[PDB]
Amino acid sequence: QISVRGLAGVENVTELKKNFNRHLHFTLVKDRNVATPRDYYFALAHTVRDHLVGRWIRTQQHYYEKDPKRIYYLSLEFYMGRTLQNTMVNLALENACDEATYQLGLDMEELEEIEEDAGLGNGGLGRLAACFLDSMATLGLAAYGYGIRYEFGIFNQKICGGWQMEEADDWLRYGNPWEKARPEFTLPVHFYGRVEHTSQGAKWVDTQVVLAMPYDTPVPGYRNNVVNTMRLWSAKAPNDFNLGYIQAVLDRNLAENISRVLYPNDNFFEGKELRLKQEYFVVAATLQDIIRRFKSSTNFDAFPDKVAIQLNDTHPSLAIPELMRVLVDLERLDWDKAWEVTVKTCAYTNHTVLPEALERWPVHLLETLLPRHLQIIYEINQRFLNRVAAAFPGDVDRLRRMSLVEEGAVKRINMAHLCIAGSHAVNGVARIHSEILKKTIFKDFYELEPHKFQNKTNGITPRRWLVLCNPGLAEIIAERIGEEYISDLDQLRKLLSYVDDEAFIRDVAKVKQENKLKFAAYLEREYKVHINPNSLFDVQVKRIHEYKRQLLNCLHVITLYNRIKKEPNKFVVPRTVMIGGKAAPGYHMAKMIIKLITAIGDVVNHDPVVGDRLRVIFLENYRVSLAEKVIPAADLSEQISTAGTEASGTGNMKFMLNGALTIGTMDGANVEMAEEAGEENFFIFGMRVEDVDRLDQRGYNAQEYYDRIPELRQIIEQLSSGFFSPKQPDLFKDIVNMLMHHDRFKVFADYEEYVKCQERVSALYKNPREWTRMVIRNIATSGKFSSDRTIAQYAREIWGVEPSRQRLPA
Amino acid sequence: QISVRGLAGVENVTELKKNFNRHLHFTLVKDRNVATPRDYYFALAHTVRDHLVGRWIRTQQHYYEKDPKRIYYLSLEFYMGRTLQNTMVNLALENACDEATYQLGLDMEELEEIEEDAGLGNGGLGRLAACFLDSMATLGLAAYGYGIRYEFGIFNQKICGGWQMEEADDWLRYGNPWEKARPEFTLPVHFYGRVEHTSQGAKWVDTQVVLAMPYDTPVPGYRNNVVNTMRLWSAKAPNDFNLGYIQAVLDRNLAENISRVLYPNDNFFEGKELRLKQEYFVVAATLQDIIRRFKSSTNFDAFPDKVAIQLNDTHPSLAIPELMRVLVDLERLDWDKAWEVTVKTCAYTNHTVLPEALERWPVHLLETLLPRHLQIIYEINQRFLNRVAAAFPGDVDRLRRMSLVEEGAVKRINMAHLCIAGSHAVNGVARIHSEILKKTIFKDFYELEPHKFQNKTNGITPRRWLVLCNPGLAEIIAERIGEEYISDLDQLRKLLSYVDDEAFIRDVAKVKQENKLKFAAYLEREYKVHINPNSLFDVQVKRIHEYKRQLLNCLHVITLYNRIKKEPNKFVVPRTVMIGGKAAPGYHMAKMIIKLITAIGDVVNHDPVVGDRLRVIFLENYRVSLAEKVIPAADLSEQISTAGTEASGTGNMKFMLNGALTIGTMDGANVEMAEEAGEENFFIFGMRVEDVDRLDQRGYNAQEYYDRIPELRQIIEQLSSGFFSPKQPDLFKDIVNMLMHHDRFKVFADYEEYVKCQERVSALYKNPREWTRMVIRNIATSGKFSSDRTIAQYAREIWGVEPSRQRLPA
Ligand SMILES: COc1cc(Cl)c(O)c([C@@H]2O[C@H](CO)[C@@H](O)[C@H](O)[C@H]2O)c1
Ligand SMILES: COc1cc(Cl)c(O)c([C@@H]2O[C@H](CO)[C@@H](O)[C@H](O)[C@H]2O)c1
Repeated sequence: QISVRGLAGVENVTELKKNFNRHLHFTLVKDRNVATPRDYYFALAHTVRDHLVGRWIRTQQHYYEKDPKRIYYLSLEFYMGRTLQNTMVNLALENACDEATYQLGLDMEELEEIEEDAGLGNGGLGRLAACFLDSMATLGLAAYGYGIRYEFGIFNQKICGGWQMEEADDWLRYGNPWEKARPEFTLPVHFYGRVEHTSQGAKWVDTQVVLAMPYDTPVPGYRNNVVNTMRLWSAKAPNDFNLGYIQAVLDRNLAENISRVLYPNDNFFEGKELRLKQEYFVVAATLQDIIRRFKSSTNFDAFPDKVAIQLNDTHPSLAIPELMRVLVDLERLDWDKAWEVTVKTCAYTNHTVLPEALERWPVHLLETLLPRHLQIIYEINQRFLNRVAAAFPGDVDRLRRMSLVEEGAVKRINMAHLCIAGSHAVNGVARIHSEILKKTIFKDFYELEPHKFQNKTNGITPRRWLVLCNPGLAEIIAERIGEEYISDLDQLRKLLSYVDDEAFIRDVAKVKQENKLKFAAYLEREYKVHINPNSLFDVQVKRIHEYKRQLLNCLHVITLYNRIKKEPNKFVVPRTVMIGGKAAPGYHMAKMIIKLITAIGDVVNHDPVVGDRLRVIFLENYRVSLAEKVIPAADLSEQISTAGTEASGTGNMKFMLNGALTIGTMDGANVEMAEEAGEENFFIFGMRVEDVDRLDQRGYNAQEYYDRIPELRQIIEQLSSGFFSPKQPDLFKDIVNMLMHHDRFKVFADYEEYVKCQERVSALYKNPREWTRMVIRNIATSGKFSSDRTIAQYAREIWGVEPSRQRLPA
Repeated sequence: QISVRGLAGVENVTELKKNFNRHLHFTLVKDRNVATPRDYYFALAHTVRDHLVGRWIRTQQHYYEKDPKRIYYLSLEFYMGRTLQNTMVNLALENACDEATYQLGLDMEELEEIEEDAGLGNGGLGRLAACFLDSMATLGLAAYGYGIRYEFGIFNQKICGGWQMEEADDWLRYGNPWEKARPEFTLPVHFYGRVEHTSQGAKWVDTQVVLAMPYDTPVPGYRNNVVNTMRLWSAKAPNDFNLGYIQAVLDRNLAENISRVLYPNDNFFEGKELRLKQEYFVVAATLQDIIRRFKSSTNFDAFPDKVAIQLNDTHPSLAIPELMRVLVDLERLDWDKAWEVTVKTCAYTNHTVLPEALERWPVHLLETLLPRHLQIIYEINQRFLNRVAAAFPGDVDRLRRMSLVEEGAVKRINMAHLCIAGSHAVNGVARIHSEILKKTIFKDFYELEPHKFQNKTNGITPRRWLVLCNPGLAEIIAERIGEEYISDLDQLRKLLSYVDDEAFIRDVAKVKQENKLKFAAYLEREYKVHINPNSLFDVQVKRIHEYKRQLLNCLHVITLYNRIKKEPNKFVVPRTVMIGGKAAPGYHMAKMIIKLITAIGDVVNHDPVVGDRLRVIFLENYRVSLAEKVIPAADLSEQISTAGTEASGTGNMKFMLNGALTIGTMDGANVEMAEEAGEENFFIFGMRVEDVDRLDQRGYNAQEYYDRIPELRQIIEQLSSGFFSPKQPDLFKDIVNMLMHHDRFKVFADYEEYVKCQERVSALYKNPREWTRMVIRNIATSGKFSSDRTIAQYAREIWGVEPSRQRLPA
């Protein structure tokens, strides 16, 4: 049908059809008479998977023969979403499969909806790892993603009575056609035990052993015939485990629990033993695999020349003392040489400045679980602090501030400090964030080793986040400027010469309208909710968090409702306000915010006076596959975190690429987005980081705002009195109390500017031609935010490898 | 190479080779450079599996269109062993695959050894179910095996310091290429809860739900293109299960533990709740599946015409009250009609008379776990006892004897009584056993309903137990009488006309010698043990049990050793005494017997005076795949249970078919074996059932035998004094005490006759020509013991269906 989806040649379509029928028969053991849509999905998935394997085998053979420097991306999260369409896109198979399935009497889009998301992440950090894998393969890097194969990913969110309910994400129930179990490459991982000191060094003995079994998933590059590997470890008990008889077999579950479930916290540290085990499990198995592959090419001098390890936040920070452990205890290298190798090998990416999100592990936990690692950490600390003392003599407070060991009621290890000490590069994820790191939490470290600190602004892959989810837009762009932009997103700048092109303006607006119609139909079919497709689609989708200020959005929504009720017969630009995202199960305030949103909808959506001028919808079970649907349909992107709190954001970039305008604070990547597009083409409001600091020094008093803004007072009175909860008048008392007395994120402080900025949004939307021209100016300048750019910077500035756009032979 | 292994045509070999290479590439994602022997096994398994699927789909389509009466074989055990060679045999693919693999530069026998046993059984009962599935498919019956997919089958036995050690049988670690998961046919199973009585009947409410997920394994008939199904259920927690968050996900293990592990007890009842859950789980899921298939053909009058349910012992006895529950509570049939349907549908096979092996479930367990089933059982009992009272008025003791409810300190349900009451047929597994049932434990029931009681003598499949494991013998037989005997074993009678044929005599003896050489080489390669291949191979392989009297064998072994030590320079027929089998982990005496056997070997095998005239070897990890190796190599089969204790035995039949002579008591199927071959061609010794009864009435005094037999006294003194355990002189005190004071199985009573009979064995072995002629007379009369005969009898006399040897179109 459309150009960017590739060729549907007679030869290919015929071959795809027969292999589909072969898989249906031999693989699924079904015939067309008993086959269900799910069977048809799996037949297609297996058929598409077949096209990967040849390229997969020859890619890994190529790396063996050429022996390039290998990049190991260590992450506790890989938020992959669905794989079928992505594989078709990257292999140029989409139109051929569409044709083949059509001729078999099947609708491919219907089959695509059957695939479960691989929801092995919480939000931005997990999704970044996924975009990164895509970009590294597209840039021809010898890269491996290493993580955990969670049996249960991020929970499925149900909304019941307006409340979030969690259910297990049993994503493997029907099987995963993409993965290949590699039980032959199973590795032992050690826990507990004790340290013995011998004549010939330290020994870690009397340990409990858990097996790490790898599962490999192919990661195709965009039409370059490169297929890299994501290797995810699964925990297995050894066969002599606890070996009355029956209970001993049943107790195998204890060991295998390590890989059972993803901790469902976004940007929040939960110091539980099981989480620590997960973190060591991935690190220990990965490092053995790395060293094995390195030896199969004695001389560890060349280790950093052949290996780079990227730590996705501090979650895999134990890689540092584990590498030291292996090099010192097992390979018998002296400390100094081992340390040199470790530092040159490891690099660390920080994703947050929120105190509650930073990993600080109780010493007593590490003492029991990983006794040798604690000793190594202590030794690292001593030697590091000796360097600090030499550089800043007599500065005793600096010594306590920089220590990896934090003193107090419970002694803790600051994992970020460990990461900085043991890495040759430390980066933030957006320019403002990286600057904040150097000025605040890592200031001391920056002063000691300024060369270590870098910025690498985040990005998103234009394959998934444009071509896949928005083929209509990708096509109208390709009609003008060709297909090259898909792997060179900077080329979208060429679209600036079309900002006054009446044909292009109409087409851009047409694509949006179609996307909005498709999504409006999705909502009625799957959730029985009615929306006006001509309204402004005002969307905030992201994890529920106080810092992300879904509450500020709520206040605006209520303001709009109150203004309508005050002047019913006055014209207002119609809006559909969509808010979605999951709350961590233990995060009470976030769960309350979800209830507030649904409660507002319950009043707003049923008020006859409002009509269809205002609708408030909570988007249930927000996840990668839902993002791919809602983002192309959005007109307005809400990126309204308190300045200085959102390290980057990546959802913001997805909306920009897909033709939404952005209302946002100057926070994270928003700053660079506005810079690229021009501030005139962005809806910027609110305090800057400097203004937040000024308010903190003075003392934030929320009552002041309540006293001076009558519209804000009305809302708070409504919340308190039970306007949005008539049967439970005090339901939102916790929310009001927080807003009035202990709001860390200054919701009230940005309220006035937010509401005024929103008025300017509605004004522009009244002029469809000028709205669309601003949209074009956004899409045209979104190039910087391709993860291809991000990965190229990591490659050149951290990993010391050169990206390659060259095809491998097919 | 050999005729019975089928044709290796150019067309087939070429196609097999390319499909092997296809699977290696696409399925395993390997090339020849990195592939291991295990990879080669899986490529072959997948290639052979491909040949099943077409036949599998069309068989099940055939049953849908023809709608025959369906046979449901319910068992908690299916002791399947390896599947690859069996599939090749039944599909006539063996020579073709042998050729194809040879041309690829691979040895197929080497690849065959890589497959894990499906060890989902303990011994004879589990292996009978497996032989039965093979025969039902070969006889064209619409049969389904239903069981549990245990994650861990029978434990792997290691011998350490002469002691049995258990390790988990992680048979699914590398995957199972034979099974097809069918998550779409998942069914709910209910536990706990309570019974509510409404206006419209009883309701079982507030239950805990466990999901039953089926896995289907194909069961090919012998060259008839029939492929039946073994459906095994796996336990899955529902997604809202226990839905802090993390613990709730981790607690899913509780529900999934149902299908985790096989209870490793042979012929012994362990009344644990988890076992009861397993028994209900299989029954509940199976019955829903049965009824669903029956409806998809309202009128349950025709249910028994379209459905037969065979209960493999009392393990699935809950099928009876479960069927009643469904028919009465859910389908709203009146009691009497539902009962009529149930009785006509169900039939029960008993496999034991040992009191400790009979299932008697505490009422309090059933009360909590299955409250509605207990009520139904009580109602069944009341109505049954009313019939007894009417038939035998005033016989109050009969009423208490026949009750399904046993009174005492703990009230129990006698599951055998439940089975008899609710089945139209009750059978034992050998003529003597079935007679014992009518005369002893089920006497009262036989008097009330004589028509119910039948015999069905056990059998073994001649495919696995001759063609597969002994191709050399199958071939020399086929050379004389053709190939028809493989599915018509009675044809082996034709071999009686070859008993004086000098060529045949030489060939029979040659095949045995080759089998013995192959097994002697297996022992050195895998276990580093040295044996004399010219010695008499004296073997007892079966589960370790007091009733099977491995101890009597031990006494004979020590007798031989003592006699050699007394007269060293006297000639004795050299023997290799092989004993193997697993002890249930909680069975102390059985574990002690294993230690005794190894202890005897430790002395005997290292005494220079003995030389290679006597060797005692404990065969480690006895299992189906090992049986296939040792049985063809045996000269003498030890079948020496106390008369009246071994219901049938099936190992006995395997040895007979494979050219071993039998030393045995007149117990179980031994009686019919001796009857078929002629008592002159069997080594029968010891008490008959009647002699055991006489000794019981008089009182068994072991001291009497000790006092009157000096050779026996010497052995007991040796055991007591620490001759076989110098470092722990009192090690075998428990064994001696049992033998002397509380031996339920009268080991001493059969000692003299056993030793004398063994002398006659050695005498015959000295004359190789007459040994072999007796062997021929055994093989020639083994026809009755084909499971094809057994299944044909079940079909005609119980299930009311006619067997068919007709091919389905290929
Ligand atoms: C430990 O710090 C974390 C943890 C998690 Cl799970 C996470 O999603 C992020 C997010 O990581 C994303 C990727 O860098 C950023 O865009 C967001 O600003 C940031 O909040 C940061
Ligand atoms: C509950 O009674 C049982 C239980 C188990 Cl696990 C078993 O293997 C047997 C054996 O079942 C075999 C098959 O009928 C017979 O040949 C043997 O004589 C018998 O001991 C009987």
